[PDB]
Amino acid sequence: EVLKPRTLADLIRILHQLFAGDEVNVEEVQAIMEAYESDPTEWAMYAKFDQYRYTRNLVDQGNGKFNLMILCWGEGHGSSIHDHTNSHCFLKMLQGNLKETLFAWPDKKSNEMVKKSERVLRENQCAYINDSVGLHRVENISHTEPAVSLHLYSPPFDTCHAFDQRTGHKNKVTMTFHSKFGIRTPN
Ligand SMILES: [Fe+2]
Repeated sequence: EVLKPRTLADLIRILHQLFAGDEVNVEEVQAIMEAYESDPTEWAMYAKFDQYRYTRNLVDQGNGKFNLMILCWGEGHGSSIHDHTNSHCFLKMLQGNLKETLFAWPDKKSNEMVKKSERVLRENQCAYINDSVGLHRVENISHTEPAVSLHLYSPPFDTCHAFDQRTGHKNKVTMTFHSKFGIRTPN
């Protein structure tokens, strides 16, 4: 009985409704994002890759309630271990596959970080994370094919922390957009 968006535009319209209010039903959003069948014809205009690192490509600003963006992972590209700055964070596969590794939070002592979970996200699957769930690292499983994912963050945020797996020490990172609405940013 999940409402099924027929197009990426349908999905955006539904998301505007689900985030209009004060309450957000996480499992409802997750099921609707998963029900959208990834269609490259609809999102190729956002799929702008870089040789060396993954790119973040803004799709929609959600009337200030959320940011919807597409992340393009080249061959072998991966993220650092990071948090999500107290926001809801949804990630849905559009092409290829990402491995998500969940980590525990470090405390004050210096120590190797501890893995809590490890999985590969399947075709069209939508995962969810927030800071109470843990930290995570995401990476393209493939060294021969790209991965593309659709990310929804609410509230939007443009800073996070990256964590050193060897010690748990963290550094603030400013996140930037490679493109917005299909247009390359100055960089
Ligand atoms: Fe993340």
